[PDB]
Formats: sequence, C-alpha cells, structure tokens
Amino acid sequence: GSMASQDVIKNLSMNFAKPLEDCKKEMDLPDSVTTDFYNFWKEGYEFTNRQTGCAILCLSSKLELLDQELKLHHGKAQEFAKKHGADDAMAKQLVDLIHGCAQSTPDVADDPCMKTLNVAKCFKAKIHELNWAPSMEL
Ligand SMILES: CCCCCC/C=C\CCCCCCCC=O
Repeated sequence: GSMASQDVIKNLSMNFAKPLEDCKKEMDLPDSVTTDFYNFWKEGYEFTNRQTGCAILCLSSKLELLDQELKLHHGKAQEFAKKHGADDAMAKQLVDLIHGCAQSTPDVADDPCMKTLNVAKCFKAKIHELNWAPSMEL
C-alpha cells in the first residue's frame, strides 16, 4: 500500500542525502540547501535556488549515479533503488520518471545546477501525484 511505497522513497532519500554535509564542505554550498533537503518532500515547498541543484549533482556523483556528462546513469540509478528496497518494476518507474523529467527540462543556460533543480521539482511533483512522497525529512 501507499505507505510501504513512501517508505522505499523515504529509504532512497535518506541514503541519497547522507553525504550532504560533505557536499556542503567540498563545494562551499550555503546552509539553505540543508533546509531545502529537510523540506524536500513537504507538499507546496519551493526550493531556495540553484545551489540545491548543485547539492543534488554532488550527492548523485558520490553515489556514482552520474555519467561523465552529469546525466543520470539509468542502470546504476536502477540498482541504487533496488539496494534500498525497490523491486525491479518500481526501480524502472523511478528511473523513467527522472528521465522523462530531464527530457521535458531544457538546459538553455548551460547551468547543470539549475537544470538538476528543475528535474528534481518535476520528479517531486510526479512522486506526489503517485502519493509516493513520505512525511519525513532528509
Ligand atoms: C530521492 C531523492 C531524489 C532527488 C531528485 C533526484 C533527481 C535527479 C538527479 C539528477 C540527475 C538528472 C539531472 C540531469 C539530467 C540528465 O539525466
């Protein structure tokens, strides 16, 4: 049921967010990214700025979910999801949701941080629509 699917997202999210303090230190990210992560799954919450996108790219990179062009590694993102409780079907759906979101998000400004932040917003909305958003912070 919806709560068990939210717990997979919850598990994925906490694991994804673990090295955030290291990404903050390494890239001199501002304290607002920690707030944005705390509120990541809050309905209606609007992200501060592109630095939250920089934080998402760093976390992805640390989990080696990015390829050389700072784009999602589909196979590695799938396996990440499965190691944190997703079945093959759910893992594939999540990768499809991110990919769709990347495709419907043009990077006109050559700004991966902004683009990643817009991909994240698109992804968060899709998860909310599936009622797969947990009520717990990162
Ligand atoms: C559970 C926490 C998930 C937070 C949102 C992560 C979304 C995208 C990661 C960034 C990768 C896609 C952005 C680059 C476009 C190409 O692929």
